[PDB]
Amino acid sequence: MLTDPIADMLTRIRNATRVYKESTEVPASRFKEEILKILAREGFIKGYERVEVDGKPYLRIHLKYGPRRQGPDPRPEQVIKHIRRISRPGRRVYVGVKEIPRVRRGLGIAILSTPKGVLTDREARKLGVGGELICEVW
Amino acid sequence: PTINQLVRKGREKVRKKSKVPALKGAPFRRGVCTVVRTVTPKKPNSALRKVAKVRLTSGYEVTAYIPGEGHNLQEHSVVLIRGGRVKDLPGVRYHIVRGVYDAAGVKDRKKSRSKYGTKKPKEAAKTAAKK
RNA sequence: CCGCGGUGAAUACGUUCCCGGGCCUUGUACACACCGCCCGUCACGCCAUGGGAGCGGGCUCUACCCGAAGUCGCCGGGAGCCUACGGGCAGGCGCCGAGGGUAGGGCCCGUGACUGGGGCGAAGUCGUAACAAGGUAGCUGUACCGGAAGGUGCGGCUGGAUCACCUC
RNA sequence: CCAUGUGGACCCGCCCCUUGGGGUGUGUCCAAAGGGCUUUGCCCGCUUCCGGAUGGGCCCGCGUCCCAUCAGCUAGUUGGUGGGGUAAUGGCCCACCAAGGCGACGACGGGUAGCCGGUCUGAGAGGAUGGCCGGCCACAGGGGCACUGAGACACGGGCCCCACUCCUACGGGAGGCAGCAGUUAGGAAUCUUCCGCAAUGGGCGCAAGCCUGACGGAGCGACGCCGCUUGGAGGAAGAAGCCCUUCGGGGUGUAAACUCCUGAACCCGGGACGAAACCCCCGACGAGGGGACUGACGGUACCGGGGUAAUAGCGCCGGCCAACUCCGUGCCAGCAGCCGCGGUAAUACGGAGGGCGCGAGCGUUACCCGGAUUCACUGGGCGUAAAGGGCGUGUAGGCGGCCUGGGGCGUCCCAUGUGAAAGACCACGGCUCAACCGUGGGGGAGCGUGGGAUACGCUCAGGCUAGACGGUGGGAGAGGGUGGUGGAAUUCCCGGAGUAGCGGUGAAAUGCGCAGAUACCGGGAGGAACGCCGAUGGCGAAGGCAGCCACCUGGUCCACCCGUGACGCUGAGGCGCGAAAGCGUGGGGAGCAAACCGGAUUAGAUACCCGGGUAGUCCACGCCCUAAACGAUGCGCGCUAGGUCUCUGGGUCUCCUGGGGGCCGAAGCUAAC
Ligand SMILES: [Mg+2]
Ligand SMILES: [Mg+2]
Ligand SMILES: [Mg+2]
Ligand SMILES: [Mg+2]
Ligand SMILES: [Mg+2]
Ligand SMILES: [Mg+2]
Ligand SMILES: [Mg+2]
Ligand SMILES: [Mg+2]
Ligand SMILES: [Mg+2]
Ligand SMILES: [Mg+2]
Ligand SMILES: [Mg+2]
Ligand SMILES: [Mg+2]
Ligand SMILES: [Mg+2]
Ligand SMILES: [Mg+2]
Ligand SMILES: [Mg+2]
Ligand SMILES: [Mg+2]
Ligand SMILES: [Mg+2]
Ligand SMILES: [Mg+2]
Ligand SMILES: [Mg+2]
Ligand SMILES: [Mg+2]
Ligand SMILES: [Mg+2]
Ligand SMILES: [Mg+2]
Ligand SMILES: [Mg+2]
Ligand SMILES: [Mg+2]
Ligand SMILES: [Mg+2]
Ligand SMILES: [Mg+2]
Ligand SMILES: [Mg+2]
Ligand SMILES: [Mg+2]
Ligand SMILES: [Mg+2]
Repeated sequence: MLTDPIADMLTRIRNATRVYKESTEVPASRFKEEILKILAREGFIKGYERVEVDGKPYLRIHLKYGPRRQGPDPRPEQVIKHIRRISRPGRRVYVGVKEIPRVRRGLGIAILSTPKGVLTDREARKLGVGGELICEVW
Repeated sequence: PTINQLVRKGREKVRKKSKVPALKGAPFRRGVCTVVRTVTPKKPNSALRKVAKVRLTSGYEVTAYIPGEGHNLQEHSVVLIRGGRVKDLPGVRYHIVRGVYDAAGVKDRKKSRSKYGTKKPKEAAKTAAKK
């Protein structure tokens, strides 16, 4: 039994990418599905599409990387070099609007969860709201 | 530790331990010398080093090193203790200031002075600049 | 001593042991490096501390009696003052009350005969426990005997070496 | 005291409100003083009542250190009714009734501490602190108490007790500086027994004005901060001196000398802002206008003239930390923040020269923050470095899968009230600058009220099955407990047979043997463990668990998808389990074996070796609870290459899928291993 539904996903994407898999599956759910909507509009992952496996819903996240490199260790740079969880369970981290994070000096987002859908540091600030700081990706 | 641990039974702040048992803070002490012996050094170094017990105003009978090339302290002299430990003398952790009370500054010294209480010289003994 | 030459042997299975050395490997708590280290002991000194018969001082709870000031409550009467007699004042008694005394229990401040071991500090003492299979593998909980070191018992551990016991 | 009553107070009936708010009815109760002048006028005052103003009481949410080696506190204590008391609620006080109230979301106790605006530090988060100024509290010799009053339970008021010094014909009285100033004690340490009432302010008065160490100021202290000076230009390939110099010269150094220019101190003359009204006059006693007195600081600041070159020190110069030679000294004398430096070449001791730093100051000591991501929220850890609780069960608590809908507590947003002043930031301005001060401006977390959102968390309802649990059927196992049987071996006893030695050791000896041992055969008693299988294996939460058999019992894995429907993971405290040893009662006691008895080795052996031997090892019940109780690595869950060997279930079965044990290894990790 999972303890933190999201964190699970984030990680499942994290390791997934470290071994360069083409895409990984993760338990479906509105939220996660809305959380991946961002990683997708933002370029960290080609995309996700509702899929079934054994009979239970899952989400196929098609990871995105870069080009192969020159010299030793030719593996492709990472698109999601880092993807942490901020607001863990039993640690709820909600930030005001003036408390929203800047994240990797604009090189990365920070998915918030404001009472106005799931937005990113940008949007959320643009709309003028704050809320549970779900994660930080770069 | 879990943050819900840090919550119940938080973090213990770091208490300090004064390496200078000179009551009520106080920067200097007034004590009455008692025995002015000559303790030896320690592991690496060697010689004879002037030192002297001091019945402190606060009530403590603490040892004190006697700086300088030579001094005039005896068995009843009143003295001022500063503070600072010597590393070749276990037990003492305080210094004796000079040119203060029965404690007189060493003669002829010429650089230290402020340290080693010792009114500089007169140099040819004229105004602030002649010689 | 340096050198010359004349005559001219014996023996060597074999590397285990003795002295010196080369390579490889393992252990190491050693690295002016085993003509090493470290632990413990007895002796001289210094700093602090635990216990601690007994005493002194202040503070608190408890039981019972003693209880100032003062406010509240009762009286305030042919014997006190005032009274248009409605009543007021003095005074009296009482509950409460500072504090005090009696016996007992705990708290800390302080003095202290008697006692324990501690840490450190020059040069010394005796043993050799540990460190390399450290010459009885080591450690460990426990029990016992020993001034102490440590010795042996019982079970565990490897944080044990050595092609007995076979991960590097 | 009576009268009076716009009115107001109370009871009581009623209305509008809604806990003693407002309005009303008949009844009852309650006022008061005068003084003064330019006296038919007005000033002051006075009484009652409603309102404003200000100030304050009370109450509540929230926030406020350390120690659980402080864990239980509480009897007026928790509530209730009646009553007392107060301006008002109330255990605030008393009487009765009930028995409760507070506590691990730390009560009770000990220790420490006035709290805040702010200050210091810090990148921030945070830490440390709360002296000056401002707001709040509390105290005034210790303790208690009330009187008077709007207000006090009254610092320079009062009463009693205590201590204390003081007067006393001893019968009894008097005081309190934690007010300014001073004294003494303490101490490393903290000032003038000043001037002024001119100003701002407070008190009383129609006013004149009185009072006021509040305050405005001056003095002392480099205690801190800020500005100022000791001079400015010139002045030789370069004085003297002192230093160094494999001795030619380098250095102090343009530094001085010397020249010229300026001219703090000091002298002369002038000297003020801070001061305008209260009073008096006109006016109307308004508004307004006119008049006049009014300084502590001061003869000070400041301006004008003249005017002399006219205080410097202190720390360091091995590395951190910027600054190097020589002479002395010789593990001495001495340095030292850490590391250390000195035992006859010291850049680390002392002096000299030189140099760096800072400059009326510089060093030092103490303490706070920093560095210290060394208590880590931001920002750490636990295989071997300090760190996983011996294991489990489970309480409080923390945490919680999937879908939809209500709430919308959290959470976010907008408005608004609050967030005084000083300080802080910013702009502007004043004192010749600054320090310091004035004006304006900005922001603020939090908290209150109103409105809004609803993703995520909380709550509620409805629904699902991907967690979990159950069911069906199957498997392995030294899992445990109870009872019972089995063989080997050992020692002891009996019989037979049989001798002279056996045993033991590096060698030996003690020890056992002719009451005939050992060695061999047969039979008997007893205790303990249980070969080979057996393993590089298994099972158990750990400890731990192996002859076989039966029985009672735990857990667990798989196949089926059948049932419930999130029912879950963790787990402070509690409770239970927990090798060996040890302890208690009782039994048993073959072998072994602490202590102990001898033997031998040794320089000596209370030791390694040897021969005996007690507790003990054994079982029963009770106790102990520790451990290298080790994988030295908490539990659960999800995710991330493989290969190889192995145990156990399913399988289209030497291939794939589940559970468990080892090996080697991707990525990754690690200080390395
Ligand atoms: Mg002192
Ligand atoms: Mg001098
Ligand atoms: Mg001079
Ligand atoms: Mg040894
Ligand atoms: Mg083996
Ligand atoms: Mg009525
Ligand atoms: Mg009411
Ligand atoms: Mg910091
Ligand atoms: Mg007074
Ligand atoms: Mg006035
Ligand atoms: Mg007046
Ligand atoms: Mg200041
Ligand atoms: Mg001139
Ligand atoms: Mg810190
Ligand atoms: Mg650490
Ligand atoms: Mg949920
Ligand atoms: Mg809400
Ligand atoms: Mg303010
Ligand atoms: Mg439900
Ligand atoms: Mg079974
Ligand atoms: Mg559990
Ligand atoms: Mg036992
Ligand atoms: Mg027993
Ligand atoms: Mg026997
Ligand atoms: Mg460790
Ligand atoms: Mg099958
Ligand atoms: Mg496996
Ligand atoms: Mg490996
Ligand atoms: Mg690798």
